[PDB]
Amino acid sequence: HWGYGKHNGPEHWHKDFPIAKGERQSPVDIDTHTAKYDPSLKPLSVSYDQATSLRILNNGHSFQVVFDDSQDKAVLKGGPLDGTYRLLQFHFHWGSLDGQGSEHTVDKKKYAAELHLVHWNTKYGDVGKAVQQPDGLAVLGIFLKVGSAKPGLQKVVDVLDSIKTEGKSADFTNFDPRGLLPESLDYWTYPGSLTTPPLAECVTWIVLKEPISVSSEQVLKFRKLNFNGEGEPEELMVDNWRPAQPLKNRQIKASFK
Ligand SMILES: [N]S(=O)(=O)[C][C][C][C+2]1234B567B89%10B%11%12%13B85%14B%1158B%12%11%15B%139%12B%1061B%12%112[C+]5%153B%14874
Ligand SMILES: [Zn+2]
Repeated sequence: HWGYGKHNGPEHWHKDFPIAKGERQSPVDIDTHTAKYDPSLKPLSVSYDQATSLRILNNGHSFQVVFDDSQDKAVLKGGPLDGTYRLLQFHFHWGSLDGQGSEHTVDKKKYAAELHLVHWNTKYGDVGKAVQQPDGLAVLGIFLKVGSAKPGLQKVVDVLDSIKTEGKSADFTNFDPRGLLPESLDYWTYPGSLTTPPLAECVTWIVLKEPISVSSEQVLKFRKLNFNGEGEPEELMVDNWRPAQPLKNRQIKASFK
């Protein structure tokens, strides 16, 4: 039932998923002046050399690129994390225009889009078990601004015409997610949740300070995706972002001064 529209969007989700009003919901606004530099935080370790992408999929909340998570091939460690987190998939959230689309905001600034690389804690064995734990998932969030093209995104862009409508997938092997990362691994971190149903409070968020630049042509191709299935009335897949939620009793920590 849930989506991003007037009658099924974020303001409705709490009816099916009451944790939507919980104590550690995501996304949030990152107030840069309030976030505290924490010298005890470690550099983030992103080890994607052996990543094995499998498929690209439209699921009617985004498109995702899925990875083989049956071994420690593409793992996130260090930073605020204890233990090892396997990359399952990445996906994006984006807007109808360049002034909105991100889920996290920075001093209330919205970016054109936000990339999420979703990882789960190997100590829970599978992602379904991991979502039931407060330290089950680590999501690496990366902001997208519009300017110069991101060459490492183009392979993704070019297959989106083949997964237009909900239910469509394609082979998407040999994709290297290192090509989506900014130079700096400077980050903010806080305890939060999935930003889609089931909104489980299972995520350590790691949001990079440095955005990547993508071209207008690249983001335009995101906006040609459809929320609907083939044969149903066409609804452009745009504005698939949850707004910032109350910070409540949480501290956002910065890895950098
Ligand atoms: N925007 S987000 O918080 O990264 C949630 C992405 C969708 C998920 B949630 B957890 B399991 B549940 B299933 B898998 B895992 B995360 B990916 C899909 B959905
Ligand atoms: Zn997401």
